[PDB]
Amino acid sequence: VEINLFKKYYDRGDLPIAVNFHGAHRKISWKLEPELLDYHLYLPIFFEGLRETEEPYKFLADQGCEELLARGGAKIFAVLPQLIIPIKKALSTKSHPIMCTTLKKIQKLVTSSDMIGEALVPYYRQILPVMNMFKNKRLNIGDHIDYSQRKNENLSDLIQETLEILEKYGGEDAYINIKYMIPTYESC
Amino acid sequence: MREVISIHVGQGGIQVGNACWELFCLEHGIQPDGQMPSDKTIGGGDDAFNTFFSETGAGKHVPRAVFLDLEPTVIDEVRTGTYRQLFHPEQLISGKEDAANNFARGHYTIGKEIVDLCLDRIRKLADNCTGLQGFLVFNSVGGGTGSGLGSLLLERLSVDYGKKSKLGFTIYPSPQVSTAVVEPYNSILSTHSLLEHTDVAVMLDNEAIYDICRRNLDIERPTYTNLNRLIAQVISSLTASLRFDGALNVDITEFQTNLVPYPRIHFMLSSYAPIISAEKAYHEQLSVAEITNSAFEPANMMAKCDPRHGKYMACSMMYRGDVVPKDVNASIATIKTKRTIQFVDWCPTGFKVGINYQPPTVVPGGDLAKVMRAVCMISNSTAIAEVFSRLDHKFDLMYAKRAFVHWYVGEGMEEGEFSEAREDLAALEKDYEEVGIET
Amino acid sequence: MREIVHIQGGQCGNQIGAKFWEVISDEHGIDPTGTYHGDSDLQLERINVYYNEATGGRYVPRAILMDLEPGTMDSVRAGPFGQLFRPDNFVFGQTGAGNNWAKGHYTEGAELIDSVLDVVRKEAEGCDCLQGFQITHSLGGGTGSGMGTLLISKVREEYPDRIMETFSVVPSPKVSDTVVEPYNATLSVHQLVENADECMVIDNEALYDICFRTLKLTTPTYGDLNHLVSAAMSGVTCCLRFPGQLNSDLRKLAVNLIPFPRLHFFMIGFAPLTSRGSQQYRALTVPELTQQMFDAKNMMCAADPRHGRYLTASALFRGRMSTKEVDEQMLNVQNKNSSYFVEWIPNNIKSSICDIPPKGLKMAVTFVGNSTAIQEMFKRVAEQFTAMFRRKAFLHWYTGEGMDEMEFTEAESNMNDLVSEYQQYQDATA
Amino acid sequence: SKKTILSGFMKNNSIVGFKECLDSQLQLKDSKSEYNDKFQSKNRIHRDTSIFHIRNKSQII
Amino acid sequence: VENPYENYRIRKCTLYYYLSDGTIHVNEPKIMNSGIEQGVFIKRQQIPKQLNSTDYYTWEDLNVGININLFERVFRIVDCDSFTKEFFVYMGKKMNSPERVP
Ligand SMILES: Nc1nc2c(ncn2[C@@H]2O[C@H](COP(=O)(O)OP(=O)(O)OP(=O)(O)O)[C@@H](O)[C@H]2O)c(=O)[nH]1
Ligand SMILES: Nc1nc2c(ncn2[C@@H]2O[C@H](COP(=O)(O)OP(=O)(O)O)[C@@H](O)[C@H]2O)c(=O)[nH]1
Ligand SMILES: [Mg+2]
Repeated sequence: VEINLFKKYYDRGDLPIAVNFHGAHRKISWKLEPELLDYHLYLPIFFEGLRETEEPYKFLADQGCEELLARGGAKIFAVLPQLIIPIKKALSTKSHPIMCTTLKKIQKLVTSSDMIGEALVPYYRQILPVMNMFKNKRLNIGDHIDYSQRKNENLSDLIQETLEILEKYGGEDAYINIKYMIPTYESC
Repeated sequence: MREVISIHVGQGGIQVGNACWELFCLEHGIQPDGQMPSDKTIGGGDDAFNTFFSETGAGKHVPRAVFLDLEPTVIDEVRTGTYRQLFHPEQLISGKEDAANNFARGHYTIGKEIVDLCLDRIRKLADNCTGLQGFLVFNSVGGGTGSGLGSLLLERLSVDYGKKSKLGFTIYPSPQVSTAVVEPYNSILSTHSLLEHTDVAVMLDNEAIYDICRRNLDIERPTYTNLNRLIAQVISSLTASLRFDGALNVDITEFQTNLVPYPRIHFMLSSYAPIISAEKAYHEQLSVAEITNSAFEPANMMAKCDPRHGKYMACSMMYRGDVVPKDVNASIATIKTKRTIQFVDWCPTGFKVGINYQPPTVVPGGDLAKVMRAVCMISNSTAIAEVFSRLDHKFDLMYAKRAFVHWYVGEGMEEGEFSEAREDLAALEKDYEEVGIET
Repeated sequence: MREIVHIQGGQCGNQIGAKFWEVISDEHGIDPTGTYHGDSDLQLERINVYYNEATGGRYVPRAILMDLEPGTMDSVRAGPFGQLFRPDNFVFGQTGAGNNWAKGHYTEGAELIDSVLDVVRKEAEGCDCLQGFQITHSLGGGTGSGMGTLLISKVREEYPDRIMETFSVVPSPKVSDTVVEPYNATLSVHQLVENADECMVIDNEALYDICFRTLKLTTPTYGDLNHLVSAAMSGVTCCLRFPGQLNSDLRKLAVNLIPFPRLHFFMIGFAPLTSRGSQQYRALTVPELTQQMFDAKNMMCAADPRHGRYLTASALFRGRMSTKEVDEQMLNVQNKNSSYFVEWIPNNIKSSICDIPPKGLKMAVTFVGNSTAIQEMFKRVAEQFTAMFRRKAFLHWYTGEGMDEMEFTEAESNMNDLVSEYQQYQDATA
Repeated sequence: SKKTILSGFMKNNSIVGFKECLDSQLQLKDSKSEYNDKFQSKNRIHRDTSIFHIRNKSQII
Repeated sequence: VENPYENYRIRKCTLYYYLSDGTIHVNEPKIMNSGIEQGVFIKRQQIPKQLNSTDYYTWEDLNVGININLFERVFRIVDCDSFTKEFFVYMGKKMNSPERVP
C-alpha cells in the first residue's frame, strides 16, 4: 500500500487514543474505555500499525495494541481470523525492531486468553516461515558478558521462546505442525 | 566336516555373490547345472566341496548360500540365468517393495516381514551343517535395504547363535565419487549397528579398485563385473586354506586370535597381487620378493587409504602357489627392514603368514592371467581413521540444519538415533587416537 | 509388480497421453490391435507395469481419460493407437469448463468426479501391488487445473503412502494463448504444492526454443512438442521396466532428490537431440551426453539454470556403458562448475544406469534437476497475477460460483511464501 | 507443385524431426543385456589358451 | 469369445479420400441396439503405408475389392460411391467388380 493504513486511519481522527503523557517515560490516555469499544473495528488497525516505522505512531500503536490484548477478555477469540494478515505482513517487513515488537505481541496474544491456541493451529503456514529463516542467525560474542538484554532484540532467543510458549498451548498436533514447517525445531 | 554359510543382501551383494559362486564352481569343477561330469574330472581328493556345497545324495550339489532382496528384478534375472538349475529355488528370497535407499525402511518397516523367513532358512541350512565354522555376509553399505537388512540379520544371529564367527565384506562409499546423495546417513547408521556385532569387517570401496584396474589391467572403461571378480578372487584366496591342503593352514577362527588387538578395532583393509594381464604377465619373474613388495606398495591398497599416514597394527598375509618358507621369511626380513613401513611400538612382530599349495584359478573370459604365486594380505592399521573422519564431516554438513531427516522420521525411527551413531563414531575416533600413541 | 496407472484430463493432458502411449507401445512392440509382435523377450517380462491382460491374449493400457467436453476424447479415439483405451474408462461432461477454475473445481467437477473416482478406485484395487499414480496436465486451462487438482487431493486423502507424479505445463508469459491464465495457474499451484509428491514443469516456449535452435527444424508442431514430453516421461520409468546396474524407481529418486517436503518442483531434459543433417556425423559419447545434459539451452524450461544454484541433480542413462567413465565425468562436471552447486550438500548427484536403449538410439540420457532457478517462474506468474487482480478484473465470473476473494488473497500469500522459502536455501551457508 | 500442396490437414498432423532416427545408430539388440554378456555366456571345464599378438597398432576407442 | 450367439463380429465403416490434399478419413455409422461407441474411426490426416514411415497413400493406390493396411489393421473395400466411378473412368483408372459384404 502506498500509505500506511494506520497513518490514513489516524489522520482520520476517529482514534480514541491520545498520548498526553505526564509520567515516568510515556503513557496514553483514552477518551473511550474498552468495554464500550468494539474490537472488530479497531484491533486489525492496531495490529496494522505495528508495521509503521516513524514516530510517534510506533509507540502509539504498540501501547494501544498491548493494552487491548491485556484487558480485552474473551472478545479476542472472535476477532482472531482477521488478525492473521497484518501479523504476517509486519513480520515479512524484515525489519529487526518490527520483528521484535510483533514477536512480543504474538506472545501476549497467545497468553492473553484461553482456547485460542487450537484455533490458531490451522494457521502456522502464514506466520512461521518468516521466523524460519532467522532461527539460525544468532550472536556469538564468546566469553564476555552481554549487557544488552535489558531490552530484547536478540531475535533467535525471542523466537525460540515464542515457539516454546506457543507449543505449550497449541496441543497435540501443534508439535508435528511446527516441525513440518521448520525442520530444526526440537521437542519440548 | 568344516563348513561356512554365505549370506548375500542387496543388489551389490547379489552381483558379487554370483561372481564368487561362478569362481567357486569353476575351481571345484562343478558344471553350472550343478552336476559333476561323469568323465573329465579335474579335482582330486574328496569332500573338497564340503566347505561350500552339500551332497544331494546322488548327482548334483547345492551351494550353502542364501540370497535376500526386496526388489525382484535381480532375483528374477538370476532365476532366468544359466544357474537356474543350481540353486534351490526357494532360498532366493524376494520381496515386493524396495526400501529405496532408506535405512529406516529397511530396518523398521518392510525388513521385519522378511526377517522371519530369512532366519527360518538360516536354521534349516545350519541344521544340515555339523562343524559350522562361520558366516560370510555381503552387502553394499550405501543402500537402504542392504544396510537395514544386514543390521537386522546380524542382530538376530548374534543372539541366536552367540559365539559363531561372522565376516562382513562391506563396500564403503568412495571419498568423492558417489552414486547417491544420502549414502553417508545410512553408512553411519549401519556401521554403528554392525560395530558391536561383527567380528571382522573388510574395507572394499570403489575408487581404489578403479585405479587398480586402470593402472595394472590397463582397462579404461571397466564395469562392475570386473570389480566383483577381484573381490571373488580375494574370497577364494582367503578361504582356500580352509578346504585345501597346505604347509601352514589358517582357519577362520585363527583371525580372532591374531588380528584384533582390542574388541572395538575390527575393521581391516585388504590387498592382493599380482594384478597383471596375459599380454603382460609372462616376461617377469613374478618372484616372492617383488610380489610381496607390490603387496605393501601403498597405491595398491584395495581400499582408498594411505598406510603412510599411520602405523601398522597387524598384517596377516597368505601365499598360494609353490612359495618357499625360506623365501617368505627373507622377504619379511626386507619388509621389516624398509623405512616407510613402521609398526606400533607395543607390537614387536606383527606378521601372520599362511602358505597354500595350489595356485588361484582363472575364470574364462575374465581379465586376470595365470601365475604360480599369489599373495592376499589383510592389514589392521591406524591409518583407517581418515575415512571415518571424512564420512563424519559429510554427515555433519547435512545434519547441521536437519536435511533429509523427515524421510527417516516418517518410517518409525526416532529423532535421537542419528546422534547415537555420531557419538559412537566420535568414540571410535578417540579410541584409535588413544591406541595409536606410544608408551 | 510395483506398477503405475495413468490418469489424464483436459485436452492438453489428452494430447500428452495421445503420444506417450504409442511411445510406450513402440518401445514394448505392441501393435495398434493390442497383439504382441515384438522381437526381444525382455519386451514382455515387465509388461504388467502399464498393461492389463484381456481374454484373447491382448493388452490394454491402464489409463483413465477424463474431460468435461467430449470433443477432445472423440478426437483422440480416432487417432493412431486410439482403440487401445477401454471405452469404460472414458468419463466426460456435456457442458465444458469454460477455462474457469471455479466452475471446474466447485460446480461441475465436484459433481462429475464421482464416476472417475469409482473407476480409478477399481483400477487401483485390481492391481496386485500399487506403486503410485501419474498425471499429465497443463495449468493454463480451467478443467485441467480444477478437476486434476481436486482429483489429486481426493486420491492423496485415500492413498497417503503411495507415489503421486504430475507433469505440469505452466503458462509462460511470452507465448500466451489465454487471457485468464494467471488466475487458474496460481489457484492450481496452491493446491498442487501440498498434495503432489513430485511435479515436473514444462514450458511450450522452451519446447519451441529447443526445436528452433537444437533441432533447427523449419516447422515445429504440437506433435513434436508432445513427442519431447513423451520421451522425457518414458525415460523416468524405463529403468523400472528394464534391468540395469543400479535400478532406481520413483521412490529412490524421491528420496535422493527432495531435501525438504515442500520442494518437489523439478525441471527435466533429454539427450541427445540433433538435427537430421548432423545426426549421422555426431559420434555418441558420454562426454557430449553430459555436456548436452548440463547445457542451459537444453533444459525443458524457460528458467535459466545458471541464474541459480542446483540443490541436486539426477541422471538416468540408457544403453550398455561403463560406470567408471560415467562417475568420472560426473566428478569432472562438479569440479569444473563448483560455483553453481550448493555447498552444504557434498556430492549432490544421483546416477542410474539401465541396459536397454530407447528404440534406435546408441545411448540416451534423461536429466532431472532440482535447483533454485525456478523461483523466477513463480515470480513472473505472481507479477502478472497481481497486476490483473489489483483492478478486480475478470473476477466476477469466479466469484459468481461460490468462492470469494479471500481465496485469491490466501493463494497469493502462500504462493509468495513458497517463492521466498525456495529462495531461502539459495543463500544459506555453512 | 512446389509448396502449394499444403493444407491444415496435412501439415500439422505430420511429425517433422522426431520420426525414426537415422540408421547406423539403430544397432543395439534389446534382449542382449548384462549378466547375459558374461554370466550367460556358456562356461567350459577346459579353457582355450590360444592367444594372438597381431602386428598391428591397436585401434583406439 | 464370450458371446454365446457370435464368435466373430463385423464392423462396417465408410472411407473418404479428399482430392484437395490426399488426406484420408474413416468413420463407422451408428447402428441401433449395438452397444458400441460408434463414431469417427480415423481423423482427417495422411496415412503412411507402414507404421513409422514417410510413404503416404495416393488416390491411385485405392481400389474396390482389395485389402488396405491402415495402422496394422486390414480393411477390405467392397463397394464405392457412384461419383468415384465417374472420377476413375475420367482419369482412366479401371475398377474391379464390386461384391456384397459377408
Ligand atoms: N563394487 C560394487 N558396488 C556396487 C555395485 N552395485 C552397487 N554397488 C554399490 O551399492 C551402493 C548403493 O546401494 P545398492 O547396492 O546399489 O542398492 P541396495 O544396497 O540394494 O539398496 P537399494 O538401492 O535401496 O535397493 C552404491 O553406492 C555402490 O557403491 C556393484 O556392482 N559393484
Ligand atoms: N504441449 C501441448 N500443449 C498444448 C496442446 N494444445 C494446447 N496446448 C496448450 O494448452 C493451453 C490451453 O490449455 P486448455 O485447453 O485451456 O486446458 P484445459 O482447460 O484443461 O482444456 C494453450 O496455452 C496451449 O499452449 C498440445 O497439443 N500440446
Ligand atoms: Mg535396489
